[PDB]
Amino acid sequence: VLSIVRKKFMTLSPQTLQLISKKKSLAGAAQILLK
Amino acid sequence: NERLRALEDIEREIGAILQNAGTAILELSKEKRLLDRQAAAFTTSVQHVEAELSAQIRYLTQVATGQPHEGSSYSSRKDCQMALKRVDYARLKISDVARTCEQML
Repeated sequence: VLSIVRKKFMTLSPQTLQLISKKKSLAGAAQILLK
Repeated sequence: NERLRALEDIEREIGAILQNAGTAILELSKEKRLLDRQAAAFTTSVQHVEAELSAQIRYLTQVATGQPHEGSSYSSRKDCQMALKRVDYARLKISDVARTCEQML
């Protein structure tokens, strides 16, 4: 799709995704590390 | 003798340092007490394990040219084997003489 666009192109909530994902990945890696 | 125990303790300390680093990272990334001291101790133990490994690798390099310490006292081994064989033959002859004496009496 990018190579085709490289044909005809055009221009057209307190979730805190990164804040929770950091702790999630930290816990996930720490689990395997401790194991 | 002591170098073997030294290497064993170095390996155990490297394992303990890895475990301590993992536990410190877990405690520090869980939520935000002793995480700073734990990370400091883990880094210090890792540095100590690295230094011990480097020192053990930088050993005197006794020979590194051929098979060293050739000859494991094989003469003494053979002498001990012959002494044991002599003792066994003496025991057999003594048992034979004892059987003869028992048959006599």
